[PDB]
Formats: sequence, C-alpha cells, structure tokens
Amino acid sequence: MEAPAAVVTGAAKRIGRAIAVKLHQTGYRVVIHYHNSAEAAVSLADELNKERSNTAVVCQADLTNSNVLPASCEEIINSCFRAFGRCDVLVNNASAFYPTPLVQGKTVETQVAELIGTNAIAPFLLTMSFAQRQKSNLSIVNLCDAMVDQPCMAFSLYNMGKHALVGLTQSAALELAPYGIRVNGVAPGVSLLPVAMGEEEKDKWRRKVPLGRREASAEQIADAVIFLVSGSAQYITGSIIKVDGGLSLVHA
Amino acid sequence: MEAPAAVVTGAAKRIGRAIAVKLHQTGYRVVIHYHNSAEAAVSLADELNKERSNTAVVCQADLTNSNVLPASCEEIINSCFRAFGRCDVLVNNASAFYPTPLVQGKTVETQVAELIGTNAIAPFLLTMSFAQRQSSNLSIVNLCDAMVDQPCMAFSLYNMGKHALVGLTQSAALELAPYGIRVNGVAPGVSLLPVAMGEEEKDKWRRKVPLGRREASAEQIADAVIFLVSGSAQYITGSIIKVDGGLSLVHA
Amino acid sequence: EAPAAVVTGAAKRIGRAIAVKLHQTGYRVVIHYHNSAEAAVSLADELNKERSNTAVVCQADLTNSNVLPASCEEIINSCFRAFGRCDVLVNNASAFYPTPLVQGKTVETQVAELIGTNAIAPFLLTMSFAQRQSSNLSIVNLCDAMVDQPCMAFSLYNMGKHALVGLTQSAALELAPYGIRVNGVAPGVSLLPVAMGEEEKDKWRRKVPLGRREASAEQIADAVIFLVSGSAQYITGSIIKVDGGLSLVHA
Amino acid sequence: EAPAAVVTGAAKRIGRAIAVKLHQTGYRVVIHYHNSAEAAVSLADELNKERSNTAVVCQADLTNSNVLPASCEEIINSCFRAFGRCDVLVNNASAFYPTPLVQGKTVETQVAELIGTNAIAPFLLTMSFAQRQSNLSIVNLCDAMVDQPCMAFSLYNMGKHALVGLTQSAALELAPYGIRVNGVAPGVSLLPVAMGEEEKDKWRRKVPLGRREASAEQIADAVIFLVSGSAQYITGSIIKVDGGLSLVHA
Ligand SMILES: NC(=O)c1ccc[n+]([C@@H]2O[C@H](COP(=O)([O-])OP(=O)(O)OC[C@H]3O[C@@H](n4cnc5c(N)ncnc54)[C@H](OP(=O)(O)O)[C@@H]3O)[C@@H](O)[C@H]2O)c1
Ligand SMILES: NC(=O)c1ccc[n+]([C@@H]2O[C@H](COP(=O)([O-])OP(=O)(O)OC[C@H]3O[C@@H](n4cnc5c(N)ncnc54)[C@H](OP(=O)(O)O)[C@@H]3O)[C@@H](O)[C@H]2O)c1
Ligand SMILES: NC(=O)c1ccc[n+]([C@@H]2O[C@H](COP(=O)([O-])OP(=O)(O)OC[C@H]3O[C@@H](n4cnc5c(N)ncnc54)[C@H](OP(=O)(O)O)[C@@H]3O)[C@@H](O)[C@H]2O)c1
Ligand SMILES: NC(=O)c1ccc[n+]([C@@H]2O[C@H](COP(=O)([O-])OP(=O)(O)OC[C@H]3O[C@@H](n4cnc5c(N)ncnc54)[C@H](OP(=O)(O)O)[C@@H]3O)[C@@H](O)[C@H]2O)c1
Ligand SMILES: Nc1nc2ccc(C(=O)NCc3ccc(Cl)c(Cl)c3)cc2s1
Ligand SMILES: Nc1nc2ccc(C(=O)NCc3ccc(Cl)c(Cl)c3)cc2s1
Ligand SMILES: Nc1nc2ccc(C(=O)NCc3ccc(Cl)c(Cl)c3)cc2s1
Ligand SMILES: Nc1nc2ccc(C(=O)NCc3ccc(Cl)c(Cl)c3)cc2s1
Repeated sequence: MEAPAAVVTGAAKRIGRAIAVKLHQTGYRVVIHYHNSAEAAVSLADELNKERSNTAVVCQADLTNSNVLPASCEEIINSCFRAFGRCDVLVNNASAFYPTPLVQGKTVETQVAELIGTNAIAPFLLTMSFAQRQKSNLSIVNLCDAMVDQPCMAFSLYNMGKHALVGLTQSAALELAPYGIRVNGVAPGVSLLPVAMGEEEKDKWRRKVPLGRREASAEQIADAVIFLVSGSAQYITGSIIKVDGGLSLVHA
Repeated sequence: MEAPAAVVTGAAKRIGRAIAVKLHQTGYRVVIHYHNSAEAAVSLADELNKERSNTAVVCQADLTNSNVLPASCEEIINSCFRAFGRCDVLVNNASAFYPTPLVQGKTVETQVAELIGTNAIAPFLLTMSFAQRQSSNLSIVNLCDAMVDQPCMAFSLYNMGKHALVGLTQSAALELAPYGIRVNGVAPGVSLLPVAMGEEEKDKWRRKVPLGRREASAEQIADAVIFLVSGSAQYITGSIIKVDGGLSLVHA
Repeated sequence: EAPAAVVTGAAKRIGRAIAVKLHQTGYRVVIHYHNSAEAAVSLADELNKERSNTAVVCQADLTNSNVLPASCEEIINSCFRAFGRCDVLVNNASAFYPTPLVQGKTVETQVAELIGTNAIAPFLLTMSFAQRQSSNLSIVNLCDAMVDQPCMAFSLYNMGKHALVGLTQSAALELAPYGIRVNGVAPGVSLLPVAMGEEEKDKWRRKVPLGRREASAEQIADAVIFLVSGSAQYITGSIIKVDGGLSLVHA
Repeated sequence: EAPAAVVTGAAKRIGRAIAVKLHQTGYRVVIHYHNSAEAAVSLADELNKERSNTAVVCQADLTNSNVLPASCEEIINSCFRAFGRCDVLVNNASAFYPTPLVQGKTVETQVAELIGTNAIAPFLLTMSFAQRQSNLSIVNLCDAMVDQPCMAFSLYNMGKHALVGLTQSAALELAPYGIRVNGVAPGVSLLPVAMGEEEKDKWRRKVPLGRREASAEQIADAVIFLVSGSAQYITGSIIKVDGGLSLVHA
C-alpha cells in the first residue's frame, strides 16, 4: 500500500529500536530484524501495531558470514515485500562488537565470520538484494563508527569490518545512483554504552566528549538516520555524517 | 520577540539567499549580509518583512582580508544583536572563487586577501565575535567544498582557503563545545552554476554527477544547513556533510 | 646476520619487484605463491645464484576458509625455518575483479577471494608474524590510492582494501609496544592487469598528472624499501600513495 | 654540478636537520632564517668547511604583507644567484602559538604570522620556484595532528590545513612541468623551548612507538626520501612521521 516501508537490522533494542520507532513515527511500515532478541522484537512490533495496525513485522536471521548468508539476506528483503508490497529504505544497523587481540572461546574463523559478516558482508548482500528487488525516495543508511581512524586497542577485526562498511557506502552510492538509490552512513562516537560496562568505565568515556561530556542518546542517532532518508537529503549520496559530540577531534 | 536570529553572509543571491529564506521560513529573524549586491539584499529583506514585520535587516561589508576586517566582522555580529537582541546562528557562506595560476589584473596580494579573507579569515573573525558575544541552540555552519581533495586546476588559493575552513570548523567545534556552540559544515559539489556559463559547459559538469546528472539546487544545500542548526542535530559538532550527488566519489 | 622478509604473491609483477629489491638490499626472502610455481622458483634460482641459500619458496592459497589460519601460520613458519628470524612481512598478494551489485563464481566464493586474500590473510599473517616475535621489524600492506574514488562495480574489492587500511591502523597501534611498525603503500595505476585491453590502458595512463604513464613495479617497491629501512624508524600507521597524482584528479 | 635546495627556517631544530641531511646527500643549500642570524651563519660555516661554496644564508620575514611576494621571490632568487639552479624547496618555517576564540599582538598580526608563515609564504615560494624553471620537487612540513588539533590553536590549524590544500593543488598543477609536491607531517618532534619538562613528558607518554618524540633527524629522513630518485612517481602525498600518535583516541 501507500505508506513507505523500511527494513532495520538488529532492531529489537538500543539504537536499531530507536531508528525503527522514529521511522514508524514518520509514517513508515517497518520490518524489525533480530537474531537472538525474540521477546524484545515481538514486544516492539506489538507496540507499533497497537499504534497503527499491520505496520510492523519481525524477521529472524543470523548475519554471521556463511554460505547461506546470501539466502538469509535475500529473505530479510523478501519479508518486507511479503508484508508491505515494497521496500523503500534499508538500515544496516546490526553489528557484532568485541576484541580480537593480535597477540593472544571462539575460533579465529568464527570471529572473522561474525565481525566481518555482521559489519560488512551482510550489509553488502542486503544491499544487492534491496537493489535487485526494485520496481518515491529509495535509500540505504549504514551505521558506521566515527572512531574508525582512532580505533580501540585490540579491536582489529571489528575495525576492519567498519572500514569495509565505509567502502561499501561509497561503492554502492556510486553504483546505485543511476537507480535513484542513495547510500549514506551515520557514524556514532559513543552512544549507548555496552550493557556489560561498569558505570565507572562509562564515565571515563563520557568525560572525553567535548559536547556535554555525555554519550549520544539513541534518539540523537536515529535523528540523523531520519534526515538521510528524508526528502531534505535528496541530493545526498555517499556521505557519512558523524554524530559524535566532537569525540573524534580530541587528541590523545 | 522569542524568535531566534541568524546572520548569513553573502545572502543576497544564489545559495546564501536560499539559506536566509529557509531559516526565515523556519522562524528565524535574519541579518542579510552583502558586499556588492545592495539591490538584491534589500529586495530579499523587503520580501521577508512582508511575510513577517521586522524579521530581516541588511548589513553591508567587504570580507577581504585587511587591517579593518576584524572591526567589520565584529560589526556584522553586533548588527544582529542590535536588530534582534540575540544571535543564535552564524552561516559562513560568502565566498570569492576564481583561478590563481602558479605559473604565468589583480596583484597576487589582492588575490590572497580576497580568496583567503572571504573563505577563511572572515569566517574565523566572525566565529570569534559570535562566541565573544554569547532553550538555547547556538551553532555555526560553514559552507565548505566537497571537491577540496580533487581540486579544479589552477585554483590553489581558493582551495587553500576552503581547506583552512575545514580546519576552522574542527578547531572551533572543539573549542566552543563547552559554551554549547556547535560548529559544522555543508560541502556542495556542483550546485548553482554561473548564469553566463554556456549550457554546453554547464552540461559537461552536470554529466559528471552520478545522482541525476544535474547540479544541486540552492534549496538542496539550504536543507542540509537547516538540518545542522535544528534540534535534530544537537549532538552533531565538527561534522561536514557533503551534498554532492556522489560527485566526489567519481575517479578521473 | 642478514634480516629476512616474507613477500606474498611474489612470483610476478609488483611482489616480484618487491622481493628483488629487498634481496638487493640484503634481505633473505620467502617468495610466496599460489598458482605461479614455475615463476616463483625461477625467481628463487635467480636470487640464490646471486647469494646462495638466500631465497626459498612457499606455496599457499590465500582464499578465506577454515584452513587459512593454518596456511598463514605456515608462511610465517617457513621464514623462521629457512632463516631463523622474520623481520619483514609484505602483504602484497591480491585478487581483483568486479562484483556488480545488480546482475561464474558464487557470491560467497567472491567474498572468500576478494575479502580473504586482500584483508583476512593480511590479518592472520600479521597475527602469526607478531606471535612469533637492535631489530627493525615491520609490516607493509599493499593498499590502493583510489579507495575513495572506486572503480564502478568493484564493491567487494573496495571493501577489502578499505578493511586493509583499518588493519594497517589497528595493527600499527597494537604492535607499536613490540617495536613492530605497520605501514602501507598505495599504488594508483601500476602494471595494468594482463587481461585489460591496450585501449583501456592508454585511457588510464592519460589521466595520470605525472608523465601520463603507469608506475613501474620498481617505483612501488622503492616505497616499500623506504618503509622497512632505518630511515622510517619513527613511521607507523602511515600509508604512502605512489600514484603520480592520479587520486587528485576530479571527474 | 651539484643540485641546490632552499630550506626555510633552517637555522635551528628541524629545518637545520633537513639542511644538514640535504647537504650530506650532495645538495648545495640556502639556509633561510628570520631572527636566528648567529645560528644560520654558524651552520653555513659548518657546511662550507665540509665542501666550500655549498651553503649561503638568506634573511626574510615570512609574515603575510603586501611585500611578502617580493620576499619569497628573493628567497628563490638567492638560490639562483649563489648556485645557478634551484632543484628543491622545503617549506619548513612556521609560527606556532595559541589564538583563543574567546578572550601583545593584535588579531590582524596573529593572522598575518600564522597564516603567512604556514600557508601564504609556502604558496608564494612555490609560485616563484615554478616560474624560474631533472628531479625537481617541493616538500611542505605539515602536521599529523591537523584533524585532532590542540585546544585554542585555530589560526595555526587553519594555516596547516591550507598547506595540505596547497600540497594537493600544486602537485596537480606542476606535474606537467616535472615538479613533484609532497608533505612530511610530524606528530610530536622537538618540543617547544618554552615548554616545561612535565608537559613534554605528558606528550611523550602518548606516543605508541617508543613513548618519545621524533628526533629532528627522523623528520629529515622522510624529506630526503621524497626529494630522492626513489620517490619519482610520488606527488600529492603526505607522509606522517608520528610514531602512531594520530591513531590514539582521546
Ligand atoms: N553504541 C555505540 O556507542 C556505538 C558507537 C559506534 C558505532 N555504533 C554502531 O551503531 C550501531 C548500533 O549500535 P548498538 O550499540 O545499538 O548495537 P549493539 O546493541 O551492539 O547490536 C545491535 C544488534 O546487532 C544484532 N547482532 C549482533 N550479532 C549479530 C548476528 N551475528 N546476526 C544478526 N544480528 C546480530 C543483535 O541483535 P539481537 O539482540 O536480536 O541478537 C544486536 O541487538 C552498530 O552498527 C554499531 O557498531 C554504536
Ligand atoms: N555554486 C557551487 O557549485 C558551489 C560548489 C562548492 C562550494 N560552494 C560554496 O557554497 C557557498 C555559496 O556558493 P554560491 O555559488 O552561492 O556563492 P557565490 O554566488 O560565488 O558567492 C556568494 C556571495 O559571496 C559574496 N562575496 C564574494 N566576495 C566577497 C567579498 N570580498 N566580501 C563580501 N562578500 C563577498 C558575494 O556577495 P555580493 O554579491 O553581495 O557582493 C556573493 O554574492 C560558497 O561558500 C561556495 O564556495 C558552492
Ligand atoms: N597493479 C596496480 O596497478 C595496482 C593498483 C592498486 C593497488 N595495487 C595493489 O598492489 C598489490 C600488487 O599488485 P599486482 O598487480 O602485482 O597484483 P596481481 O598481479 O593482481 O596479484 C599478485 C599475486 O597475488 C596472488 N594471489 C591472487 N589471489 C590469490 C589467492 N587466492 N591465494 C594466494 N595468492 C593469490 C597471485 O599469486 P600466484 O600468481 O602465485 O597465484 C598473484 O600473482 C596488490 O595488493 C594490489 O591490490 C596494484
Ligand atoms: N616540532 C614539532 O613537534 C612539530 C610537530 C608538528 C609539525 N611540525 C612542523 O615542522 C616544521 C618544523 O618544526 P620546528 O619545531 O623545527 O619549527 P619551529 O622551531 O617552531 O620554527 C622553525 C623556524 O621558523 C621560523 N619562523 C617563525 N616565524 C617566522 C616568520 N614570521 N618569518 C620567517 N621565519 C619564521 C623561525 O626562524 P628564526 O628562528 O630564524 O626566526 C624558526 O626557527 C614546522 O613547519 C612545524 O609546524 C613540527
Ligand atoms: N555494535 C557495537 N559497536 C560499537 C562500537 C563502539 C561502542 C562503544 O561503546 N565504544 C566505546 C567503547 C570503548 C572501549 C571499549 Cl573496551 C568498549 Cl567495550 C566500548 C559500542 C558499540 S556496540
Ligand atoms: N563561491 C564559490 N565557490 C564555488 C566553488 C565551486 C563551484 C563550482 O562551480 N564547482 C564546479 C565547477 C564547475 C565549472 C567550472 Cl569551470 C569549475 Cl572551475 C568548477 C562554484 C563556486 S562559487
Ligand atoms: N591485485 C590488483 N589490484 C589492482 C588494483 C587496481 C588495478 C588497476 O589497474 N586499476 C585501474 C583499472 C581498474 C579496473 C578497470 Cl575495469 C580499469 Cl578499465 C582500470 C589493478 C590491480 S591488480
Ligand atoms: N612550528 C611549530 N609547529 C608545531 C606544531 C606542533 C608542535 C608540538 O609541540 N605539538 C605538541 C604540543 C603542542 C602544543 C601544546 Cl600547548 C602542547 Cl602541550 C604540545 C610543535 C610545533 S613548533
């Protein structure tokens, strides 16, 4: 029907939820993708459907790289067409994030599949599927990282995956421009800190941020996604907007 | 009375005009700075005042580097406070743009004063005067250039000024973040081309743009300015948003 | 006495010029190869005629798989076996071909080759090299000066070269404590793909500001030699373009 | 004969180590200086004692003004007068001090010194160099920290950003004349004379590769590479020589 539709990956919680909520408030129908967070995904879709019925569905998939990842990414895009008859927007938000020291219970090949698959390869396959299933304001927004050039110690694979995501953003903006598909990124600095992190460590990171000495709210991240998908960004493609309160400008 | 106020330099025509219009449509009172274009600046102020009385004034100043530039820039900022009692937004838009070949009727020192004054020095002095004078959403937007790393041939002084403006955007974002003043840029690729440029040459440039094979409208550039000054960008500082249709991604 | 270097993809073209120039500088070299056995041995024979027992070959497929970590460990081990030390790693081997987003290897094979060979193998080699460690230890990654203005329909290739920039910076930071420097060399057009038409080749040569020609392989190798030398002992996390200005040229 | 190089601000510290190392490589040198007349003439004496007639000094103020173009023309002229050629220009001279946005020198003077020395004088020297024209090249001393700048150094940071633009624009424009243009970007090298030793140590401790500043010689080594025949295909490149400092997050 006549409301546009969006896919948001890793949308059960945290930033991906804030993006799906804000898209839904702007008038989109949404596919809430999730991996393990089944209860949180269904609860969000229920909340959205209560606000406007038949406007949210969930879709489960592991985005770890394997020989079936192309099928799973094809299926995520397929689920948006099955529910809503169209797919206007793809938000690549799902991400694995953990250290992989170079000088050192997962195997290294599992670490590569997870950190490179979720951060880079699944975005590429979803982009291919999104583009191939096209028949309006079509675009993709990749969630990138403002600190990719000043990386955390011992996170090489995660950093490699986020750099690859910058290259995807640029390559796909170039190649999909003739189809009228825009491809942009939003690059948080510190936003919602990891659930595992102690308050004392959270505050150490907060104190580094020039603009307010605090992390970004999930909603502040979502605001920049909403801008890039909007008609106010219709000439914008291949741009990555930092939303980092100045953190990347701060020297050691 | 409770409306915020903005200074836009070089606002009589083209991009600066569209930025002043869009700020006014959003509810800002505006200072329309101009250098030579008196009749166009006053025409715009009159059109805006017809929409809402006493919401637009003009301010004449040459932004060429000289001994008097600091006083001129102080006076532009002062004009905003005298008209409207506050100054919430500064837009550094005014720009000289012409070739300065390295190998061979203005002298080179005049080219330096104009190209480095308008593009860099005047922004710095206006940023100083804006900050010295300071519900609040204070910010500065500098009009940058998406092609600064792939410059037009024989434009070294222009390119130097626009790189210096990147540095200003970054340095002032860091330094003004404790005052709650955000500093950002918008970087066009090809937007409004010269009226007197032959269509055949205009088309050579338009054909290079992946997204639509056309230049950006002034309004499309103004849209990204409006985003950055808005409450939707309240964690964004030190960022430069390209608005270039993918132009900067295209190899030779 | 003499230091030792591993050069991946060293049988031909750029990696060959790198191995030769390292050898000429006094390194012992491990010439890695995948399919190019005859050429790898040919170069080792040429080097060993110059100084005996200074060049060995090492076969390995650098495609991503469950066995890549073991293959990468073996490349590094081969250097230690032959020469008792490994001072320099040059990650030069690379797959290069288009992978259009909008439509034969399967996609997941193109991922294994383009991301495995250009990024994951460099990462695992870097891990094996650091694990096995006065001296001047460093790693040099063969990057691409055109990574921000990529060729149309080369997304996987571009992703892998961007990942290789991130590896260069992450490993430079993490290995600095061990005195291991990590840097890159980023060619523009050098030796054009054998596949490529002559007409397409001249089209590209014409774009290059500095002399309207491609880099020779030895011009690339010159920047590698600089980065491994004692004249670069404070340089880590740097990527030196060697592109004749190509990446400065607008559309 | 031997090639000739101009090194601006060559009396002391990094510019001095660059002049020494070019001279050791074979070059005749113009040692440009502003205030450091004793140190300039003393280096030139040292170099000439090694090889007679291979070093001269040239005094000039690189502050921006309507006579800066004549002064930069004079610097290039002095190389031609002494040596009959000018193969290499090193833009090393630089003013460096804070210019806070929120409040001895007027702001017009701070702009003229920080933008003139770091950017305008390089541009004018590049113009004069190119206009008077084997292995010709220019090397600009940039700054590895330009995107993670010191607090309250906007004018300095603006100048160094402009110098990056100059390096790119001049590389593009001079390539058809066979002139290469590149940069060397130190992180922390010889720390300011004015700085206390506790602040010097805070900076040293930030550097991943060795927890120490670059020697002036290590900066000069990269300059030597870029002017050498081993960098003949290199133009528009800026080499960081920063021990990883620019990689370290806040
Ligand atoms: N939070 C920050 O400060 C910050 C900073 C920089 C960049 N970012 C970027 O912003 C985005 C969102 O940040 P965030 O903190 O909201 O992310 P997050 O909570 O770390 O992860 C978001 C979701 O990713 C999904 N995910 C993880 N591994 C997966 C797999 N193998 N298959 C499928 N899905 C998987 C998970 O879904 P389930 O829970 O359903 O398993 C998870 O809820 C990410 O791209 C991130 O890298 C965030
Ligand atoms: N148009 C494009 O494609 C494009 C591309 C990249 C970047 N940009 C940037 O976007 C901004 C707006 O572009 P535009 O094409 O609208 O600019 P423009 O028409 O070239 O110039 C804007 C105004 O700048 C003012 N200006 C010029 N020299 C001045 C001086 N010495 N003192 C004071 N004001 C002076 C002039 O005002 P008066 O007319 O009143 O004298 C002029 O109308 C500029 O910063 C530009 O560099 C534009
Ligand atoms: N040529 C250029 O203009 C250019 C431009 C930009 C960047 N570069 C970078 O420069 C480096 C060298 O360039 P080049 O033109 O010399 O490279 P190339 O000829 O395309 O490839 C070099 C060698 O890489 C090895 N290789 C490819 N796939 C492999 C796999 N799955 N397993 C193991 N080895 C494999 C091959 O070795 P075998 O032959 O033994 O099978 C090949 O001979 C590359 O990293 C490249 O991306 C080159
Ligand atoms: N040292 C570092 O850590 C570091 C870090 C990043 C970048 N850099 C860059 O590397 C280069 C060399 O560094 P450095 O520490 O050796 O420089 P420095 O000691 O601060 O300055 C070099 C020389 O510049 C000259 N100079 C200053 N103002 C001048 C003017 N108005 N006219 C003419 N000359 C003037 C002075 O010459 P006289 O003494 O003859 O007056 C001075 O000796 C500079 O471009 C610098 O910005 C250095
Ligand atoms: N998928 C995700 N990507 C990222 C990227 C960055 C951050 C973030 O919070 N970074 C600050 C941070 C800094 C250091 C450490 Cl050790 C940790 Cl665990 C977290 C958190 C996340 S969650
Ligand atoms: N103050 C101004 N700054 C700029 C910056 C860039 C452009 C612009 O037109 N860029 C594309 C372009 C189009 C045509 C020609 Cl001939 C050239 Cl040199 C450049 C136009 C302007 S007007
Ligand atoms: N392993 C390798 N990596 C690279 C990277 C770039 C090039 C190169 O020649 N690029 C220019 C170019 C690349 C692709 C095409 Cl289709 C055309 Cl026509 C021209 C060649 C190679 S070989
Ligand atoms: N002409 C010159 N340019 C530069 C650029 C940077 C440095 C340097 O010392 N940077 C480190 C540093 C710079 C400024 C301060 Cl306030 C402190 Cl504490 C530490 C020193 C110089 S001297």
